[PDB]
Amino acid sequence: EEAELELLRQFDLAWQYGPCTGITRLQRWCRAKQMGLEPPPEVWQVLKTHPGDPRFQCSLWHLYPL
Amino acid sequence: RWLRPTPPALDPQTEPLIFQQLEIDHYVGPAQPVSVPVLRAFGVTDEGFSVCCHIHGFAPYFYTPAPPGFGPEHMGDLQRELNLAISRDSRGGRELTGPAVLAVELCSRESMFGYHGHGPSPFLRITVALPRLVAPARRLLEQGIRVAGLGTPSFAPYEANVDFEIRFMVDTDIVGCNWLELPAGKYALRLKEKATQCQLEADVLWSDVVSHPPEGPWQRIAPLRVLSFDIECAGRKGIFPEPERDPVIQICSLGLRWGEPEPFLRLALTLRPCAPILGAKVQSYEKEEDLLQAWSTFIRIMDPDVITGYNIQNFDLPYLISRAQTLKVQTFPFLGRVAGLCSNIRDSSFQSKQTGRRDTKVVSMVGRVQMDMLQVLLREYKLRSYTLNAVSFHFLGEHSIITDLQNGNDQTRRRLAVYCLKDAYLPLRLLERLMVLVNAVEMARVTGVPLSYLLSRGQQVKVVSQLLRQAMHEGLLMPVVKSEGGEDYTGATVIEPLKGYYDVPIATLDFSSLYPSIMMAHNLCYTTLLRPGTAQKLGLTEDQFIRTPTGDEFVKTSVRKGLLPQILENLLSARKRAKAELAKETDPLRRQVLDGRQLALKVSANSVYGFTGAQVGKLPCLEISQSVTGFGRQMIEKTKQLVESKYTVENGYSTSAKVVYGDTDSVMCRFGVSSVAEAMALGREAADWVSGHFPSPIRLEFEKVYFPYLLISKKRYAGLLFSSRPDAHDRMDCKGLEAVRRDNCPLVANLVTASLRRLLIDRDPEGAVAHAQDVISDLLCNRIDISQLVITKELTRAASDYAGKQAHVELAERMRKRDPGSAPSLGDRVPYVIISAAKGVAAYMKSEDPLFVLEHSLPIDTQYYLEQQLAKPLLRIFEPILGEGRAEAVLLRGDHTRCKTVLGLLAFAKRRNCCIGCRTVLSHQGAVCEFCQPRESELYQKEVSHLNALEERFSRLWTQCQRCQGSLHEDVICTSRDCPIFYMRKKVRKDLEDQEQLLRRFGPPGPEAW
DNA sequence: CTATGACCATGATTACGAATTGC
DNA sequence: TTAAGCAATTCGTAATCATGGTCATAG
Ligand SMILES: Cc1cn([C@H]2C[C@H](O)[C@@H](COP(=O)(O)OP(=O)(O)OP(=O)(O)O)O2)c(=O)[nH]c1=O
Ligand code: SF4
Ligand SMILES: [Zn+2]
Repeated sequence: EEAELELLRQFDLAWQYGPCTGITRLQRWCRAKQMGLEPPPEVWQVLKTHPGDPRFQCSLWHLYPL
Repeated sequence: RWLRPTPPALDPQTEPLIFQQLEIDHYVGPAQPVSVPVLRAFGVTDEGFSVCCHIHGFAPYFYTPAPPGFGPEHMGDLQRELNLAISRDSRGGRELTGPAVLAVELCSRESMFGYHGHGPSPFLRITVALPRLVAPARRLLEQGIRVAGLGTPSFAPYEANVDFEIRFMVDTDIVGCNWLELPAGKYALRLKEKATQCQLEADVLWSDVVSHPPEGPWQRIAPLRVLSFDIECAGRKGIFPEPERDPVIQICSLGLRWGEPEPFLRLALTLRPCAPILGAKVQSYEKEEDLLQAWSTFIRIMDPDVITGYNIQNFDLPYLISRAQTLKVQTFPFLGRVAGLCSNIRDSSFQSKQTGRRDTKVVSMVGRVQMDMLQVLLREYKLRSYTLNAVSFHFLGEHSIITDLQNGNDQTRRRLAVYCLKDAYLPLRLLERLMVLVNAVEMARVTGVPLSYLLSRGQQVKVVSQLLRQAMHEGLLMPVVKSEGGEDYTGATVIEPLKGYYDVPIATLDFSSLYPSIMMAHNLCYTTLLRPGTAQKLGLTEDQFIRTPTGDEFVKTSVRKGLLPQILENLLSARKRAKAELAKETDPLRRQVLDGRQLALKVSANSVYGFTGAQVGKLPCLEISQSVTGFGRQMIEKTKQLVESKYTVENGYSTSAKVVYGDTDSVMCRFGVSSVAEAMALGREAADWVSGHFPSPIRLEFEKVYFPYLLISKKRYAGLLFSSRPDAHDRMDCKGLEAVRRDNCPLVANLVTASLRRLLIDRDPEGAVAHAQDVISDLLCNRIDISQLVITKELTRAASDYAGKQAHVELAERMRKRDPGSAPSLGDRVPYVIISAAKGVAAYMKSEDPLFVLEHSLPIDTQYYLEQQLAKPLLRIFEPILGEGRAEAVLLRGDHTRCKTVLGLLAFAKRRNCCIGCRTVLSHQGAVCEFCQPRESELYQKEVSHLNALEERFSRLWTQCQRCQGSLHEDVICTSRDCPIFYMRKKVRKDLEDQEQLLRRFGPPGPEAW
């Protein structure tokens, strides 16, 4: 923790995985894996050792009335 | 980056200098030629080199009458006035003045105020060494000691104490933004070892210069250099940025030469490594010290003339200065032209009854000129919101996210830089499109004040300047009268209306430039005001003086010519030339900006008259003001008597006309015919007929024909506008009504405009009733956007708003938990909406910020908006066409439509289902009721045509943001509170969320797993 | 157990300041 | 040391004044 919260914030702004501020984080991870762009096997291995926490399993701007 | 061209081959003993000045400056100096105040003048050549000019040998002075004794006509006492008193008790009278070369001079002059005769009198001219010694001398010659050998017994008053640079410019006939010439052999370039940073540095004596009056070929403008910039900072969540914790991360700059239709420089300086942008240079640094140093070096090397931006004074420059002070970078705050001078932040305030009161900071830059476009908008224009988005929509047509666009990758930083460059580009487009700078240069040339005074001062320095420039040509001196305080006088008359609705044409006749032509054609001035005794015992009344309705006597023009007639005549010709230029444009926005130019010149001419009556001012003469408004009242009642008396049934005409209205310059006479051609013909005959009963330039003129007409009260009416006949109609006129004020809701102003449209153009009251019914019904059914509900009010001086409790003051002074560092200040506008509660004693307890009621979802008081905002303007407008059954008709229109209203503990819901047909709560989830079960195909048919229309509204809105943003492949981030698009795109998601779930009460129309 | 006016409570009228626009 | 004028209409809040519903106790 506090290092796992920057890896996800770095996965969320890389443009080669998609334009993602409307959906979940694991849905975008599996969308890129289907098309197989290059999802890395570390943004998966922190979404498995946690429960349904809203500060891991949510996009950066999931507040913010946009 | 790009440098100025190289000054090749100037030789001073053969060649002159011809350059155009921008700024002047005062400077107390050593290195005297073998006075101490020497003058600086900065400017540009006809090619583009930068020229500093040092001017020597000038010292301030004033005048004082020589008292009638044996002293000031005897040279021993003149030089004894120069000589100091060596006594011990004269330490209060010869120290703070001390040994200064005040000197003694004898001259024959006159005082301005009044008319005593054509004969002058001896005055003493007193020079002083320094400009910062005329204040203690004034404190030592009037209330100080003037016992000096009995030469000047106390007291003799001081006359013509004015400003130093203004006295220089009045002396040598140099005006703002003028062409200046140093002749051959008069100037020395290498006499001044370089202390400033310009290219050519001359060193001239103050009698060598030649001033060219701007006219003919001397009416050009040199190629100046204009810069605009913008900055970005990275803040915390909630917390507004603070110059001791939040770094400056990006600076972006645009630069152009004036006269060329595109820029030539486009630079962006960032603080992490970035990605390239086509059309601009990009440099990157790993520390902020390098970024601030790089910007200071660029601003020294490019060396711009003018610096613009948007809110750069109150946000950008002091943030940069404080941030450079915190990080210990010594070489930043030297931004000016003088090589050894650092810059400093200093507060200032301005207040008037015309613009209100505003408090600004200033930052010192010598040589360079500042034009914040926000202050120009706030001074000239009266708008509803003053945000960059709001004025860019009105004229053209468009913090915590940024901190994670900067802590990310380099394409995010490239997106941030493109956003910042668009921000830094918008005020240039506004400056060149609105004709700001051309009008500022013409104002400085017509009035004679510098170019920095049109952003800091009011309308007094300009009329003082023009009066002094006209006073040197006949030899008069101005006095100092100051009084606190006189009384008011009686203003203008308004004629009593015949209120109602008219449907026969009324023609408008008015006088053009009324008060300046009164002051012109009856020879009224300071310098020809006759005191009550000095007529006596001469008895010549006829054609030597006249008498006014307030009571004064004023000398005819066969003896004197006043000074205010000539200043007014110059201003009137300048406005006439501006209108003659405006009569040949075809573009609409260009036509209104030339209208803005001529409006400014008419405001200047009327502020000449308003100077006289200002008892808190510099020279008031309320006798003149009273004579002006007395002549106004007399002439308008003359107009009304004449118009209603001549064209009558016995005088061969058709119908005796009757005046329905008149307001101090205009007359709205109702003629009787219902043919617009015959009304126009008789109205032109009437205007030209009545004008032949006056001196000149007094003239009455036809202006319009209203058909139909609607008169509600004093200063409240409406009508439809005819300019010609085959030019059928132009537009509506809404004088005073609820559609042009800014104290209300957009909903109410829109309803008033649409009602007058349906009522005056189509003449259908039934569509008007149906329209107002639909507006009220959609109000009560909760389908009206919250853009239409926002009220704005101006937060003025804090003590008047201490005196009585208001709504906007209560919202502003109540801070937020998120941000006690961004809140309304004095002078701005506070927006709010009114929510529903049960505290009926106070409408100042129900007000809330629009963004707070957005994010926290508070309900709206529809009864407040129904009975307090809407109802009474409608009862103003709709009554005069009918009786009081019309009040009952709209309150019954309401009554058929008032019966249709839409609706901690809120979490503990039960969510009772309800029958879609007859609204009966019942156990189970099926949509239909057992009694209303058959009629179900019709109840499914009903409401799927509602889902169908919500689907069509989702798609038109959420793809409009993609075209306003620019991109089709990346996310939208725009929470622009002045866009209707925002929060209208938020509610359709919830309407669709609700209406989709109501149709799943019905089963599915098929399987889905096959 | 029952008249009478004294007592609390709620609504109609006036006054004045603030805001903004027309000449 | 610094500042162009007056006329008029509209709306909100507190204070002033009118009037009825309870009630409390003397008959
Ligand atoms: C607008 C305005 C008018 N007035 C006075 C002076 C004017 O002579 C008188 C008439 O008002 P206006 O009709 O507004 O101005 P005007 O008649 O001088 O010029 P024009 O007809 O070309 O538009 O009202 C002022 O004193 N100060 C002002 O700001
Ligand atoms: S909400 Fe959409 S349409 Fe409105 S300003 Fe923002 S981007 Fe433009
Ligand atoms: Zn039912």
